[PDB]
Amino acid sequence: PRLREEMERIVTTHIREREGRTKEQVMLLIDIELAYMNTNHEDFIGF
Amino acid sequence: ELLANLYSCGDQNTLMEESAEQAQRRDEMLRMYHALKEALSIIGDINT
Amino acid sequence: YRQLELACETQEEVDSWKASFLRAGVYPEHSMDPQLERQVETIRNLVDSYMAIVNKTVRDLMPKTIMHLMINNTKEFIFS
Amino acid sequence: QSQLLSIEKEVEEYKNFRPDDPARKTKALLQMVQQFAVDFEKRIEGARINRIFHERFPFELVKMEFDEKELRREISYAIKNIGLFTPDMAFETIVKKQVKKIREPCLKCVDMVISELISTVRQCTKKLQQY
Amino acid sequence: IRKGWLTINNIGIMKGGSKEYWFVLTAEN
Repeated sequence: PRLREEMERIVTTHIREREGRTKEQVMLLIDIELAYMNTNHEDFIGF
Repeated sequence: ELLANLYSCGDQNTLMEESAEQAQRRDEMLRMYHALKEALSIIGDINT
Repeated sequence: YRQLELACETQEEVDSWKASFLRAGVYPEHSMDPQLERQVETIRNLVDSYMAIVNKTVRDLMPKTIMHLMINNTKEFIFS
Repeated sequence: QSQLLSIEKEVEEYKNFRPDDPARKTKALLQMVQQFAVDFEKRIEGARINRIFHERFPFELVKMEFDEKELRREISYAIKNIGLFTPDMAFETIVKKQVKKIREPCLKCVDMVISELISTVRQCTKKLQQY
Repeated sequence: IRKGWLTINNIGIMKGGSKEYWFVLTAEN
């Protein structure tokens, strides 16, 4: 005893320190994509 | 970092301790050990 | 073809093919040198087959004895 | 600043010693043993260096001997020692002699495998553990 | 009964040249 609780609390606090980073990272990752909106893709060009 | 955090926090005794099941378990292991060694000795005595 | 002639690679091969010829029905050119050569050759082929299979099985078995007593014990040694 | 981040990541461990402290000593020893164990699992996962001995064993088994007519004359002499017929004990004795001459390739292959590993594990004791 | 490679010494024009054939020995042929 007394180790499962400490192990679980340290890991859960680590994940709760990781959640701010990963939510900021995912929002930043999808937020980068809104800058230029190119037409230089490999699809067919205009006209 | 897990071992570092666990070693930083204390105490060493209260971190993992009894749990009297394992202490009673090893005590029973030793008592059965002495009794069975005695039985092997008695059987050897009877055979010789 | 002046004449119809047949070659064997060695002399025990000549003796074995001529013995097979005599068993098949060729007239000769019980007994002195046969079939000591046949008995030893049959045992010799048995030696070859048994050595092949035993070499394969010891080749299959010695990795088990170098894994169990050395590698696995070294693994549990470095573990605990 | 960006290149100083590596100095910060290095002096974060240099921040607290004041050596001869048991906590840092035991933690350091345990993490060295832990990464040494990581090397023990990543050395294979001497890989080819051992597998060449694993696939060299049939070569050593095929190499010798299978000779010669002396064996035919010698089993005839064995019959001279004991008469007809030829028992299977001569066959057994000869196949014993033929695995007798393969006895030493197995032991020398064990010698080669332990020589293959005797340097691999200590190879990461001279460069990791400098203490 | 017994098959094996064995060489003919003298070979005609229609057959070919010096060659080791695969003989098939049977109790009849």
